[PDB]
Amino acid sequence: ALLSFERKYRVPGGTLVGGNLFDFWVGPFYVGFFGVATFFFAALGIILIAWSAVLQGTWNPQLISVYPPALEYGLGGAPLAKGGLWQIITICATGAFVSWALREVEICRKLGIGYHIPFAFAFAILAYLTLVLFRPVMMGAWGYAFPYGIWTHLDWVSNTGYTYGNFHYNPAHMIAISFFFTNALALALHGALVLSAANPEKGKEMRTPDHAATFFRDLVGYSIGTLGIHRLGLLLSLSAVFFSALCMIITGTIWFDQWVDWWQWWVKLPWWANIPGGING
Amino acid sequence: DLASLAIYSFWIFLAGLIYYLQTENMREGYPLENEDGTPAANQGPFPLPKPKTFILPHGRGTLTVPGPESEDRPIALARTAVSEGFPHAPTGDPMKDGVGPASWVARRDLPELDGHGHNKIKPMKAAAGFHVSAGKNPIGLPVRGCDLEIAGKVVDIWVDIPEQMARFLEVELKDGSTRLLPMQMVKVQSNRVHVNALSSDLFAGIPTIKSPTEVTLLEEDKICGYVAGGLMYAAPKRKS
Amino acid sequence: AEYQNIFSQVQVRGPADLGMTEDVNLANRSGVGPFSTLLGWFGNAQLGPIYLGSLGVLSLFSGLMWFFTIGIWFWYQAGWNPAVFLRDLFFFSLEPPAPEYGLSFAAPLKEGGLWLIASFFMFVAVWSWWGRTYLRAQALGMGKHTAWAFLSAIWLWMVLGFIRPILMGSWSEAVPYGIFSHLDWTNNFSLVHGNLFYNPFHGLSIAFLYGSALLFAMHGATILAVSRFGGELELEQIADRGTAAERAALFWRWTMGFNATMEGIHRWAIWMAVLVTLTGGIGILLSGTVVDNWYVWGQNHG
Ligand code: BCL
Ligand code: BCL
Ligand code: BCL
Ligand SMILES: CC[C@H]1c2cc3[nH]c4c(c3C)C(=O)[C@H](C(=O)OC)c4c3nc(cc4[nH]c(cc(n2)[C@@H]1C)c(C(C)=O)c4C)[C@@H](C)[C@@H]3CCC(=O)OC/C=C(\C)CCC[C@@H](C)CCC[C@H](C)CCCC(C)C
Ligand SMILES: CC[C@H]1c2cc3[nH]c4c(c3C)C(=O)[C@H](C(=O)OC)c4c3nc(cc4[nH]c(cc(n2)[C@@H]1C)c(C(C)=O)c4C)[C@@H](C)[C@@H]3CCC(=O)OC/C=C(\C)CCC[C@H](C)CCC[C@H](C)CCCC(C)C
Ligand SMILES: COC(C)(C)C(=O)C/C=C(\C)CC/C=C(\C)CC/C=C(\C)CCCC/C(C)=C/CC[C@H](C)CC/C=C(\C)CCC=C(C)C
Ligand SMILES: CCCCCCCCCCCC[N+](C)(C)[O-]
Ligand SMILES: CCCCCCCCCCCC[N+](C)(C)[O-]
Ligand SMILES: [Fe+3]
Repeated sequence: ALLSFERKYRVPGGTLVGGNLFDFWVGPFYVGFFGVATFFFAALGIILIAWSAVLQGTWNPQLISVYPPALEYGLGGAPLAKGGLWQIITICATGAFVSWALREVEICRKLGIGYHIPFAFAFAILAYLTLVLFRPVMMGAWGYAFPYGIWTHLDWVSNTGYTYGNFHYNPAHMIAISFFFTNALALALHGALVLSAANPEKGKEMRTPDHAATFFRDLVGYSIGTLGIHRLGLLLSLSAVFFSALCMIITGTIWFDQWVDWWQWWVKLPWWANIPGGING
Repeated sequence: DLASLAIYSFWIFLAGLIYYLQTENMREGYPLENEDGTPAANQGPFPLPKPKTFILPHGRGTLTVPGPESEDRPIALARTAVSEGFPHAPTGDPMKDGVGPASWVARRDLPELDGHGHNKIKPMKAAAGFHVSAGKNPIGLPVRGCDLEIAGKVVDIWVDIPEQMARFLEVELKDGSTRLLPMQMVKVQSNRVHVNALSSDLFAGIPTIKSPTEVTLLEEDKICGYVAGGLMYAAPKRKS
Repeated sequence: AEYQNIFSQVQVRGPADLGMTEDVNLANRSGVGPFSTLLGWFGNAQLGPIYLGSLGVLSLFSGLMWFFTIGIWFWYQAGWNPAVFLRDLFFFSLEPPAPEYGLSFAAPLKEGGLWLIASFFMFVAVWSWWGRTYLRAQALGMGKHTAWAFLSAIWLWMVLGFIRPILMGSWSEAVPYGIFSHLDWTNNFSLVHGNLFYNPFHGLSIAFLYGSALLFAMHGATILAVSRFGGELELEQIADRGTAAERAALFWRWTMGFNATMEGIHRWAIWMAVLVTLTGGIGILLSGTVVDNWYVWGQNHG
C-alpha cells in the first residue's frame, strides 16, 4: 500500500474544491473531487465508444473508429451515428484531460511542490484542443478534425498533410520538428550523463557532478549544469508542442494553398528575383 | 519472413526491458508497507532487485540498495478513519514535528564536498573571488513575510561553488541570529525580498545550523522542508 | 505570483573552473573562454575550456571539409554570383551518383564523385568524434553511456547512407546533401515503399519520439517543482535520498499508480530516447531490401 517513507506525507488538505469529502486514496491513487470528475468523463466516454462500436458492426480495435460529422453539418450538431457520438466524446475527452490537470494541482499542493508538471501538461491538452476544436471552429465545420481510430487517425494525418502537398514545407512544422529532434538528443545525453557519473568503471568510486561538468566541457566546451539541463528539457519539449499547434492553426486558415509555393516570397524578392542562373534562373 | 520476425523479437525484448527498468525503480521505497509500517501482503508482479553497492566519493563509505529502510525519526501523525486509505492528522505542530509539506529526511549530517574535497556550499564572504555578476544584489535588503511585516535583512549569499549558483540567502532577525532561506523560495525585488511561504513570526521557527560556515545534507532538508510546509500551514497568516 | 525557477534572478561569478583532472592530459585542454552573462540566466555562464587532442582536431577538420566541399558545389550551381547563393540556398543540392554506376567510386565529379568525397570526409568526422566521446569518458573514469547512446544515433544515420545503399546495390538509394532536397527524399522514400505509416518500426519509432517529449517535459517539470529541496542535485539525491526525491516520487505514485527513483528515471530517460533511432533504423533497413511495399506487408505479415 505505502512506500516505506510515505506516511509522513499523506496529511489532510490541499483540495481546491470539496474540502475533505474526497480527500483520501484508493490504493496508490489519490482521489479528490477531480479524481472523481475524471472517472466520470472517462467511464461515460468509454461507453460512448463501445456504443459507437455496435453502430459500426465491429469489436476489433484496429477497425473501430469514431468519425466526425460530415462537412455539410458545419459547426452545427449532428445525429449520434453520424457525428453525434464523437462530439460528446470530445467533451468527455476534453473533460478528462482538464480534470486530470486540476487533480495534479491538488497533489502538488499537498506535497508542497511546484505547479510545473500540470502547467506542462496543459500544453499537451492545448495541442489536442487545437486539432479537435480551435482549428475546426476557425475553418467552419467539425469535419476538419481527426477521428478516434488507431489507424484511421493516421489516415487523417496522411490525407490532411498531402492536401497541401509535401507538408514538409510548412515553416512552423519545420521548426516544430527540430525541437522534437533536439529534445531526444538532450534526453539521451542527460540520462546518459547522470547514469555514467553514478555508474563508473569497476572498483572506482562514484563520480561527482564536477566530473560531469568537466566531461562535457572536454567534449563540447560547455556545461549547462544541472538546473539548466532540466530547464532545457522542459523548454524544448513544450516549445516543440507549441510550434506544432501553431503550424496547424495556420493551415487552412491564413494559408490554404501548397506550402511549397509559400517559400516563393524569399526567392521572388526584387533584389535577386530576376538574376539569371541558379536553380530558379 | 524476416520483418515479421524482427518485430516479434522486439516486443519480446521490450517486455524484458520494461521488466528490467521497473525492478530498478524499486531500489528505494520498497518493499511497500501497511499504514502501520508492517510488510504489505500484495507486493506486485515484479520482485525486488538484487542489491547494488555504490562507492561514495571522498571515502564516505558505501550505499547498498535495496537496503533496510527506516525513517530514523518519530512521526507525529494519527489515523482519522478506521479503514486503510485516509489522511493522517498531525498530532502536534506540523512545522516543528516535521510532517506533511514540511517534512524532511534524515540525510547525512555531513556537508557536501566538490570533486576536490572542499565544501560545495560556502557563504560568499568565505568564497574567494565570487561576486554578483548580474541581477539585483539581494545582500543588504530587508526580507518581508507573507503578512507584509518585515522579518529581517539579507546578510550574505550562500553559493554553490562547482555550479557557481546561489542556493540560499543568509538572513538576520531581531535577536541578531541568522537563517537560511532557499533561493527557490523568494522573490528578489527592486527594494525588498519577498517570502510568500513564511509569515513574520515563523522565521525564528526555521531550523538553525551547527557551524556558521557549513550546511549539512540533513540541515539542508530540514531548512528547505520547513520553508515549504508553510505554504499550507502558514496559510491563515497570508493575504493573496 | 510564485517563483518558478525558470530563469535565475541573481547571478554569481567566481574563478574560472578548469575542472577535474584524473587521467586526462591537461596539456590538451585549451584555455578558459569568456563568460556569457546571457547564457548565465538559463544555466552556467562559463564557456570553455575544451579538450582538443589528436583525434579531436581530426574530427574538427574532417567536419569542416565536409561543409566546405558541399559549399563549393553549392557555389558551382550558384554561378559564383553572391546574390544567387542566398536566394536558392535551400534549393541547391549535392545528389548521389546515378543508379547506373552502382556501388563504384569511378564516377565523375560533375555527376556524383563530389558527393562520395563529401561522404568519406563525413564518415571520418563522425566515427572519430564517436571515439572521442568514449575516450573522453575513459579519462574521467566514468561510464560509457554517452558513448553507446551516440552509437544508436549513428545506427540510423549509417543505415540511411551506408548500410542500406550497399544492401540495395547502388549509391543512388542514399540521402543527398541539401535543405529542401533531403526533404523530398524523405517524402519520396515513403511513397516508393507504400506509405511508411504502415511500417511497424516507423510507427514504434514515433512512439518514442513523442515519448521523449513526454518523459523530458515530465522529468524536467518534476525536478523544477522540487528544486526547493535541492532536486536538481540528483547524483547527490542518489547517494542520499532527500525530501526532494520522495516528494518527487509520491506525486507520480498518487497520479498514476507507480513511481521511479532519482536514478531509475534516468534509465527510462536514456532508453526512451535511444529506442527512437534504434527502431527507425531497423525500419529503414528492412525497407526496400526485405519489404517492397508496407501496405502489402500489412495485409499479410509475410
Ligand atoms: C529522419 C528522416 C530524414 C530527415 C527528415 C527531416 C525533416 C522532415 C525535417 C528535418 C529537419 C532538419 N534536418 Mg533532416 N532528416 C534526415 C537526416 C538528417 C541528417 C543526417 C546526418 O542524417 C542531418 C544532419 C539533418 C539535418 C537537418 C537540419 C537541416 C534540420 C534541423 C535538424 C535538427 O533539429 O537537429 C537537431 C540537432 C542539433 C543540436 C545540431 C544540429 C544543428 C542543425 C542546425 C544542423 C546544422 C548543420 C548543417 C547541416 C545545416 C546547414 C544549414 C545552413 C546552410 C548552415 N537531417 C533523414 C534523411 N529533417 C527539419 C528542417 O528544418 O529541414 C529543413 C525538418 O523539418
Ligand atoms: C499529435 C500528432 C497526430 C498523431 C500522429 C500519430 C502518428 C504519426 C503516429 C501516432 C501513433 C500513435 N498515436 Mg497519434 N496522433 C495524434 C493524436 C493522438 C491522440 C490524441 C487524443 O490527441 C492520442 C491519444 C494518440 C495516440 C496514439 C497511439 C495509438 C500511437 C502511439 C503514440 C505514443 O507513443 O505517444 C507517446 C505516449 C506514451 C508512450 C504514453 C502512453 C501512450 C499510450 C500508448 C496511449 C494509447 C491510447 C490508445 C490505445 C487509445 C486509448 C483511448 C481510450 C481510453 C481507450 N494520438 C495527432 C492527430 N499518432 C503512432 C502509431 O504507431 O499508432 C498508429 C504513429 O505512428
Ligand atoms: C512523407 C514523409 C513520411 C515519412 C518518412 C520518413 C523517413 C524516410 C524516415 C522517417 C524517420 C522518422 N520519422 Mg517519419 N515519415 C512520415 C511522417 C512522420 C510523422 C508524422 C506524420 O507526424 C512523424 C511524427 C514522423 C517521425 C519520424 C521520426 C520518428 C523518425 C526519425 C527519428 C529521428 O529522430 O531521426 C533524427 C536523427 C538522425 C537522422 C540521426 C543522425 C545522427 C548523425 C550522426 C548526426 C550527425 C550530424 C552531422 C554530422 C552534422 C553536424 C551538425 C553541425 C555541426 C551543426 N514521421 C511520412 C509517412 N520518416 C526516419 C525513420 O527512422 O523511419 C523509420 C527515416 O529514415
Ligand atoms: C539517440 C537519438 C538522438 C541523438 C543522440 C545523440 N546525438 C549525439 C550524441 C547522442 C547521445 C552525442 O554524444 C553526440 C554529441 O557529442 O552531442 C553533444 C551527438 C551529436 N549529434 C549531433 C547532431 C544531431 N543529432 C541528431 C539526432 C539525434 N541524436 C537523435 C534524435 C540530429 C538530427 C538530424 O536530429 C542531429 C543534427 C551533433 C551535435 C553531435 C555529433 C557531432 C559530430 O559528429 O561532429 C562531427 C563533425 C564535426 C566536428 C562538424 C562540424 C562542422 C560545422 C562547423 C559546420 C556548420 C557551421 C555552422 C554554420 C555553425 C553555426 C551554428 C549556430 C547555431 C551558432
Ligand atoms: C507537452 C509535451 C508532451 C507531453 C507532456 C505531458 N503529457 C502528460 C504530462 C505531461 C507533462 C502529464 O503530467 C500527464 C501524465 O500523467 O503522464 C504520466 C500526461 C499524459 N500524457 C498522456 C498521453 C500522451 N501524451 C502525448 C504527448 C505529449 N505529452 C507531448 C509530446 C501523447 C502523444 C500522442 O504524443 C500521448 C498519447 C497520458 C499518458 C498522460 C495523461 C493521462 C490522462 O489524461 O488521463 C485522463 C484520461 C483518461 C484516463 C482516458 C480518457 C478516455 C476518453 C474519455 C475517451 C478516449 C478518447 C480519445 C480522444 C481517443 C483517441 C484514440 C486514438 C487512437 C487517436
Ligand atoms: C559560405 O560558403 C562556404 C563555401 C564558405 C561554405 O562553407 C558554405 C557551405 C554550405 C552551403 C553547406 C551546406 C551544407 C548542407 C545544406 C548540408 C545538409 C546535409 C543534410 C541535410 C544531410 C542529411 C542526411 C545525410 C546522410 C544520412 C548522410 C549519411 C552519410 C554516411 C553514412 C556516409 C557514408 C559513406 C560513404 C558513402 C563513403 C564511404 C567510403 C569508404 C572508403 C568507407
Ligand atoms: C496497488 C497496486 C496498483 C497497481 C496499478 C498500477 C497501474 C499501472 C499503470 C497503468 C498501465 C498502463 N498502460 C496501459 C499504458 O500500459
Ligand atoms: C508505456 C509505459 C507503461 C508503464 C509500465 C507499467 C509499469 C507498472 C508498474 C506497477 C508497479 C506496481 N507497484 C509495485 C507499484 O505496486
Ligand atoms: Fe535529471
